[PDB]
Amino acid sequence: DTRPRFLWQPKRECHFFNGTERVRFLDRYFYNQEESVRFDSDVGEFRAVTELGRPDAEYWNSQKDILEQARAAVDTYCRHNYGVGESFTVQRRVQPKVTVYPSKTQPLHHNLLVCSVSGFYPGSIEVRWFLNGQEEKAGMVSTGLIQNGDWTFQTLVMLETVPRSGEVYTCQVEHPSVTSPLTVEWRA
Amino acid sequence: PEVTQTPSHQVTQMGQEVILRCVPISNHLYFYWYRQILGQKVEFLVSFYNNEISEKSEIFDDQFSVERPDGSNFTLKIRSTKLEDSAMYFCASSRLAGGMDEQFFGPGTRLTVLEDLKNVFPPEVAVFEPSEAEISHTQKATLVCLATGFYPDHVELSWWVNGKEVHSGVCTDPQPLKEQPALNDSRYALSSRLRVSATFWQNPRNHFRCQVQFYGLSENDEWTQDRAKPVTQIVSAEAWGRAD
Amino acid sequence: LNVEQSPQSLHVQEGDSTNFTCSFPSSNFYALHWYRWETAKSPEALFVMTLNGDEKKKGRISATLNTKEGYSYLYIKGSQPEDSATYLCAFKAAGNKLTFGGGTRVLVKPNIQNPDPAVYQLRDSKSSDKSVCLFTDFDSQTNVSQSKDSDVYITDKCVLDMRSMDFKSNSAVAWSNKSDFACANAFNNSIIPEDTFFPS
Amino acid sequence: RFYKTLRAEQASQ
Amino acid sequence: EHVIIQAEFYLNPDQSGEFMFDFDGDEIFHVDMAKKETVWRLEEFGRFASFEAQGALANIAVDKANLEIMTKRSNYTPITNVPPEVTVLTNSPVELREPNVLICFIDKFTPPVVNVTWLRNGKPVTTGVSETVFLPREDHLFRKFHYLPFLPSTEDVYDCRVEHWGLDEPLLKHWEFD
Ligand SMILES: *[C@@H]1O[C@H](CO)[C@@H](O)[C@H](O)[C@H]1NC(C)=O
Ligand SMILES: [Mg+2]
Ligand SMILES: [Mg+2]
Repeated sequence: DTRPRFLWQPKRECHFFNGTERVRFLDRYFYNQEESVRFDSDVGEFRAVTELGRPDAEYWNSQKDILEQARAAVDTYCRHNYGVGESFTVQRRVQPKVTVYPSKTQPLHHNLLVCSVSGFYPGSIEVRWFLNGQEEKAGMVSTGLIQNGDWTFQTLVMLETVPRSGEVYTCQVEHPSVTSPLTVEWRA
Repeated sequence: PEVTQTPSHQVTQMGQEVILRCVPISNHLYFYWYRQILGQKVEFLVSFYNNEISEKSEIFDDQFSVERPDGSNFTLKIRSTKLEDSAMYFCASSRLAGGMDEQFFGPGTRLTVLEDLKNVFPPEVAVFEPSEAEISHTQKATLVCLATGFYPDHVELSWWVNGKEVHSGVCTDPQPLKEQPALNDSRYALSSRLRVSATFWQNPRNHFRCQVQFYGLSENDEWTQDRAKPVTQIVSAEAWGRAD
Repeated sequence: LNVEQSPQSLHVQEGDSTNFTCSFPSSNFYALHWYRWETAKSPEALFVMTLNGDEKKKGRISATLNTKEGYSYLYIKGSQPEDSATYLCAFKAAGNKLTFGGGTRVLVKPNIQNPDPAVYQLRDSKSSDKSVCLFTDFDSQTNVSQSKDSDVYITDKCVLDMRSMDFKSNSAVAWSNKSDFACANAFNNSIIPEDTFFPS
Repeated sequence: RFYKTLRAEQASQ
Repeated sequence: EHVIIQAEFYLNPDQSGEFMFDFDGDEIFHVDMAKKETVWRLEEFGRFASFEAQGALANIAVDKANLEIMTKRSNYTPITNVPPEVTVLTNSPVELREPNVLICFIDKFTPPVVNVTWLRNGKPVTTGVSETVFLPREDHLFRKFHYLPFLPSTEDVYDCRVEHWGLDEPLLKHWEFD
């Protein structure tokens, strides 16, 4: 296909701070990925972000019923929708499947000691590496947070290691789904 | 700045196609059709925005349609008129596309669906001049208008004094009465009073007229009976001021 | 889904206030509409209520909204005759379609001054076999009952304002072609004031 | 409970 | 600290429209325009919450109208195609004869139109394949996940083929057992 494309993409945002104490609502409109006009709770009126959205901001602001619906979305829409999902959204907790494994070779050769942490929720995780019960502060090549898109995360924190027989390496994962830090071990 | 509808009333025979006309408010983005069967609640039929139906009744696509001819008009078509389709049909319109605003309703169209068009009759209209006792006792004069033997109901009675229509001094029955309550095809009767001062009725230069707009048969409808076609018509009666 | 209004019908004396209620769904609320529908006319909007706990006022008409318990109250302070209408209640969810309640038919019983109950005989002029009897100038306590004879027709009471002798009057009409029939007996099935004037 | 749509408005004019 | 987003769009002349809810980067639900119904991302959501699809459908109608107003206003200015960045990854670390899921991740692109094909040994695969709708990014570009449940073997070669108007040729992203 070669015909030219035109895209209008509205985005209605609800940003939450201290749970539901301070909520900020944004009504944003994008024409061809360029923002044309917006409504920001904290401003209280529609403002043109670009010259294309200037007639829209003038018109929508001159309509008392449009303004008062925007001005009240923070309780009517934001706070309301937050409370609808809270049980399965804000309070969703899925436990991670931690599994240590090498990238394979002989000891005394260098290797990457992987720590695959899979299928967890939320993305708030802290992964820590240990050599004989002492935290390895450096030599870690993380993959960062990978959003699986099925309300599930995954991260891989590989350790740069020169293994020697008798050494025990332990991966320590701290996450809200667990009361006690999860631990997996690999001995050289 | 109101929603318009035509016609005021419409009489039809079962199985026919009826086209109800409406003129939504000029700048308005949403159009609707609602209907109310006597005794029942006001029911949503169809919603329409940006040359496309928005929401529709469970009953809608099977029995109805909507056409947006020009950019001024909007119409509802009943495909095959049923006895159950005798109702008051309202056309409505909203300004905004967001739907948080009020709906403006038109005056409505009262549709009467009949099994057989044989029992349709226009009204007989008579004016009765004031009682002499009343004038002597109160110095007030009331004329009465009787509209009898009409079928079906929903008729429009009005008073005219010296050519101008009057609403002051007038009172008309909110509902007609059945002439024969034991019959399903019972013809109706209706009354109206017009009260004026004795001084006014006593001036013979004063003209009083009472007329009834009746809605019945169309010129295209089949009429085989001998009596005159009970077509939609205005039946009137009059009286002149009496010095006495 | 479903909207319910209570009572179906209501009577209030001119000068007195009344209130009525509307029960609508407690989930998926977007708005609540209140319309006034006078017999002659089309439904005309009074209020569109969107925020819970808000109260709206249009002169003497007032409304309250409770989203959480699914109800609304409409208040008419000091009824006037022009308030006689069917007050309709509508619920709006995510679309634009309104779901209606059965309504509350409000009847403002007028304050009748200087009653003079009388039954009069009007004359035929001249193309009818009917003789008409007018029961006029009675107070709002008087109630007009139906005829006990199938050939005599009686209409309910109706109020007119003259705005020339600017007072309000009640009246009912009785008629028959019958050789029998007279104004002295026309209204015999009704509870007529003792002092009703029958002229001779 | 129900998820509520923030109803969209037509642009100028 | 959380963020809920009602992310819509309408695209011409494709006449494609979308409506969805995003909680912190993940889809709560989207509305199926063909079937005029709510499609919950995770089945359990449907059991605790409800949604009236008309709200989306009414918004899409307005979105369709606004796009046409906007395109005339902009002297008929078209969108600039931004090609995607395709990534193949697995749900879990792979082990032979233990079922796993292949994730094809299309990212940082606009317009929201793509042809995604899974290939096993250069041949297309329709069995078990699931997909997400066009997910939103803070840079106003799109995301899209394509899933493939598979049985890990040492004889299989998997390829995610992605077609976009911002791409000169279909991008193939390969996956194979170590
Ligand atoms: C998808 O395939 C069809 C047919 O080959 C083609 O017309 C269309 O342009 C393709 N879409 C993209 C995004 O390449
Ligand atoms: Mg709430
Ligand atoms: Mg808006």
